[PDB]
Amino acid sequence: PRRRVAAKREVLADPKYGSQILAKFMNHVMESGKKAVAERIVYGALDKVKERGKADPLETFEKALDAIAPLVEVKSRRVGGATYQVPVEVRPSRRNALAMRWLVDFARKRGEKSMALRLAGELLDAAEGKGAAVKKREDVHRMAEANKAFSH
Amino acid sequence: KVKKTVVDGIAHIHASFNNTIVTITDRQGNALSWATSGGSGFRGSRKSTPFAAQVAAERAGQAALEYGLKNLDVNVKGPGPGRESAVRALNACGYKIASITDVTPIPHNGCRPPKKRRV
Amino acid sequence: PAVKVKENEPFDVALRRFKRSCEKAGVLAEVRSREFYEKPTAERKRKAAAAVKRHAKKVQRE
RNA sequence: GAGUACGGUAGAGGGUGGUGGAAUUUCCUGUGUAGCGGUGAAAUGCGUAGAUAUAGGAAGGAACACCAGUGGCGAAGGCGACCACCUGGACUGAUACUGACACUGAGGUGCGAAAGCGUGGGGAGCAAACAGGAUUAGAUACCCUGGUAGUCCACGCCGUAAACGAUGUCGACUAGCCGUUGGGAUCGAUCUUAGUGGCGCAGCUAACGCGAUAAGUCGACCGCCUGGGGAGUACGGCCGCAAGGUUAAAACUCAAAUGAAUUGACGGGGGCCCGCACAAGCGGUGGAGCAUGUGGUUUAAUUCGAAGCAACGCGAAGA
Ligand SMILES: [Mg+2]
Ligand SMILES: [Mg+2]
Ligand SMILES: [Mg+2]
Ligand SMILES: [Mg+2]
Ligand SMILES: [Mg+2]
Ligand SMILES: [Mg+2]
Ligand SMILES: [Mg+2]
Ligand SMILES: [Mg+2]
Ligand SMILES: [Mg+2]
Ligand SMILES: [Mg+2]
Ligand SMILES: [Mg+2]
Ligand SMILES: [Mg+2]
Ligand SMILES: [Mg+2]
Ligand SMILES: [Mg+2]
Ligand SMILES: [Mg+2]
Ligand SMILES: [Mg+2]
Ligand SMILES: [Mg+2]
Ligand SMILES: [Mg+2]
Ligand SMILES: [Mg+2]
Ligand SMILES: [Mg+2]
Ligand SMILES: [Mg+2]
Ligand SMILES: [Mg+2]
Ligand SMILES: [Mg+2]
Ligand SMILES: [Mg+2]
Ligand SMILES: [Mg+2]
Repeated sequence: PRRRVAAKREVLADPKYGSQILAKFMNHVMESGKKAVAERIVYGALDKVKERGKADPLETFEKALDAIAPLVEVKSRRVGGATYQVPVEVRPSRRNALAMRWLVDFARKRGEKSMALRLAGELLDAAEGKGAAVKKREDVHRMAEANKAFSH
Repeated sequence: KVKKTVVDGIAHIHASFNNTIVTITDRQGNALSWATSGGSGFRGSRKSTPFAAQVAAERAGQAALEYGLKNLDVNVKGPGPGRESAVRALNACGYKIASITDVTPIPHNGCRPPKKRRV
Repeated sequence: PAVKVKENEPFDVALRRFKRSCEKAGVLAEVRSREFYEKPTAERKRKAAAAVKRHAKKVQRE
């Protein structure tokens, strides 16, 4: 917006865990206002993570997002006759949004019985990085060096 | 298969509007190796950026390190971008800078330049 | 267009010294002026425009 | 008024020879390798037959950065490396001298950018024509890679340009302010001259604007104009080797053509600002089945109307 007066609302309504990132992930996985459905699906996924993963699931969650967040992002700018791309450092707030969106959209595309164990599967895969979300993250990362020439 | 040693050579930059060419020779002006932004995989629009100039300069310096060359006298010629990129990039290979010179040929009156471009 | 190195200062002060020397030499202007032939009519036109701009600046100084 | 004699300044004023440095190109040689060049992106082209970069050498041609300036000189066109020789004019100071010897000028006489023409030379860069590669619906162009005449010199011709200050030459008067070139005089200041610029009062002008470098107030002489096209064309004459130049009509046709300024609109002109306009996101249409409207076809009728956004689940909130 040209005016830049649009402030942001603050949401923090963690039911039991009392965290922050969890609720934003809730909103990301919430579809068509099905908040309770998102509750039960993500909590079943986290239960599977907790039974599979020895440690608590929240630090595993944040470590998984640590391996999906892209450090730099490429963005096309047209020089006026040619279609270029420019690498830029990602906004610190934007990193979490990209992390959450990528993780959800990649957990959606597994194809197994439900997306609770899909979310668990990519949560453990992203915990060190053998998933597909990390594949897209590293591809986008390497595009920056592929286009480091312009940068400025 | 022969090998020869040399110390305190000269590195040369040809920085035109489309390209930059970095070469290494001895004090007698005999080439040892050379690097060009074209051969590094840049091909035109990317060929002009100072980053490619830095890459070519550091590649040439690394190739020069085999013969030693503890000292380097550097000439730069041409108005292209990267006129200063190579100067900084050469130290990345660990070279002693002894003299930086600009040898751009300035015609006094000379021949006449080509016709103006109508764009 | 040429500067010496001496007394182990960091390799940035000498860089700015070289940049300043090059821009005092005006090498870029002259090398740009030789890219294409400028017919004399355009040369006198440019000089007249520069003259009128300079005189307008000097008059507007008061 | 005009001119002569005598000292001193400034200047790319003209002509003839000689000499400089830089840079380009070509050729030869040395190490060294796989790319160079070019573009909006490419390609043509050049490449281990060793390029570009780089080092050394050789030949040849042309233009004279920095000084450089609203700067200077010349009747105009025009004239920038340095040196010598030949030469024209202007500016400045005092005295003497000639004593109207002046101004303009139809005819005529010359000088006159660039391109072009003839004979003989030369030829590096550039570059009409031309060849190829792109772009494009086409591209006999713009762009890229090459490239001949020409651009350079000597002699001769050609007589043209937005050859412009779009303002003929000569002379005398009319408020002022700020620069500047190159000379004097007075005590950095002042005064005065010949140029060269920017504002501006009266005055002039259709307006723009000019305004001591008038487009103001007046004199002397000359050149030119009489609606737009046809047409600066035809015919004749005179010039030119040719290209062509100069002088210069008519029939016919139209009711306009034109200058300056004003309001708006527009622009692949400029500057600020706004809007789910982009950007950042979420969910869709376009694919399938069905509902509903419209176009078209058929029919006896498919009853009328609505037609870019601003018609098409619209008049119709019920065939
Ligand atoms: Mg070119
Ligand atoms: Mg060579
Ligand atoms: Mg007369
Ligand atoms: Mg006459
Ligand atoms: Mg005459
Ligand atoms: Mg000529
Ligand atoms: Mg000839
Ligand atoms: Mg000839
Ligand atoms: Mg061409
Ligand atoms: Mg001919
Ligand atoms: Mg005429
Ligand atoms: Mg003229
Ligand atoms: Mg006239
Ligand atoms: Mg007068
Ligand atoms: Mg005025
Ligand atoms: Mg009048
Ligand atoms: Mg008539
Ligand atoms: Mg005629
Ligand atoms: Mg005739
Ligand atoms: Mg407008
Ligand atoms: Mg959008
Ligand atoms: Mg459909
Ligand atoms: Mg359909
Ligand atoms: Mg109907
Ligand atoms: Mg509706």
